[PDB]
Amino acid sequence: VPIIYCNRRTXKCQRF
Repeated sequence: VPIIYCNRRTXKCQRF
């Protein structure tokens, strides 16, 4: 159950 996400509008990989 990892917590690594990447939003599309944010273009990033940190949605903590």
